[PDB]
Parts: sequence; structure tokens; C-alpha cells
Amino acid sequence: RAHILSVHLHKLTCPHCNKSFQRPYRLRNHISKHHDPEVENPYQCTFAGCCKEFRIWSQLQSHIKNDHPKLKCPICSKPCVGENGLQMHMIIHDDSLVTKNWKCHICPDMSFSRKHDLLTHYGSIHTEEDIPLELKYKIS
DNA sequence: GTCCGATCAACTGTAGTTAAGCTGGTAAGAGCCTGACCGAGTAGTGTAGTGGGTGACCATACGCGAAACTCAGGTGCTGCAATCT
Ligand SMILES: [Zn+2]
Ligand SMILES: [Zn+2]
Ligand SMILES: [Zn+2]
Ligand SMILES: [Zn+2]
Repeated sequence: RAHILSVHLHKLTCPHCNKSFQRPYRLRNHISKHHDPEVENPYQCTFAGCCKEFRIWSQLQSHIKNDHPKLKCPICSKPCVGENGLQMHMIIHDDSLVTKNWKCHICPDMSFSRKHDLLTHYGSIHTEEDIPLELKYKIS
């Protein structure tokens, strides 16, 4: 895989000056300046569904760090991008919309009908230690 | 939808606030490439299980031949009798 990407598919080289760069990111920045079109805003947001464009690389660095920070779900630690990403993923845990089933983390048999009732099993066969966070998190 | 016409400022007459860069010695933006660090990507891998087809060995079958066994053919004398003498 490395041989193909270093002897035949020269993807890390400039299309114009024939320098090369240690990551595609720096090649992109290089093309955006040293071989740039007459465009006023040489930088464009690299992320999903974002259409914004910028004059100086520092403003793009700021925009990525502000509006596309890479987060982990507070409950399930799965990664997501930006405020919308977190708010979209938080629906999955929501007990008002997602009228989910109720089970033990270990015991195969459980089949509760309400959240308060599920805490009886975790309060007796387990205890207040090693209950799952989605059950515990009365955060709203 | 349109009608009147009041009315913030559109577009119209002159009176007074903004850089650029010179002498310098200088630290300030905006920056570059090698390097390091973790997350994720490319993708062949590591046990583990379902199926199939090959191979060996058997026995079952007929069909031709091989020897078996049963029952009746065949040899040869002579005890007894009859033809020729
Ligand atoms: Zn180049
Ligand atoms: Zn963006
Ligand atoms: Zn979550
Ligand atoms: Zn249990």
C-alpha cells in the first residue's frame, strides 16, 4: 500500500511546482496560495454541509475550531461534529420521544414497563454502582 | 390591489479631515517544513464449521464354466435250457 502511494500514485506532489508535502492537508493549503486563482477567498470550509469561505487560513482554523469542534456524546462517548451533531445524537437517548425498552446490562430475562421499576433490578441484583449512564442520567 | 402625499435621506450646490513613505534599526503579523501522536482506514487475516466429492472395500447380481451326484446305460461270463445233430 505504501509502495503504490510512494512510487506510482504521486498524490502528495504539487500539480504545478512539483514540490511534495507530508500530508494532503498541507498540499491543499499550498495549492490555495502558491498556485491560487484570482479569487478573493482562497479558503473553503472542509466539512459536511458547510458552505462558508474565508480570506486568511487563520479565519478557517477559527471557523473549524468554533463551529465544527469534534465532540464525544456525554452519555455514550461516540464522536460527533459540532453543536448540531450533539443535538441530533441526543435524540437517541431521549426517553420522551424514544419510548425505549427496559433491560438489565447482564441478566438476560428482564422486561420492565417503566423507568422507576427498572431501577429495582439495578437496586437489588446490582447496586447504585455499575448501572448504565443512560438510565442514571436525569440531566434535563 | 391601490390610492394620497408625508417624509428619511437620495442625489444635489461647497468647506475642511484621511493615507503613503521617507533615515532608521527593530518586534510585530503571517508563515514554513520536519517532526511527533493519536484516530481512523485498508484489507488480509485467524480460527471454526458445513458441505461435497474421492477413494477403498464390500457383496450382490447374472452368466459361463467347473466339478458334484443321481440314476440308469453297458459289458461279459455262464447256469441253465433247446436247436440241430
Ligand atoms: Zn506547487
Ligand atoms: Zn464550516
Ligand atoms: Zn450518546
Ligand atoms: Zn440483571
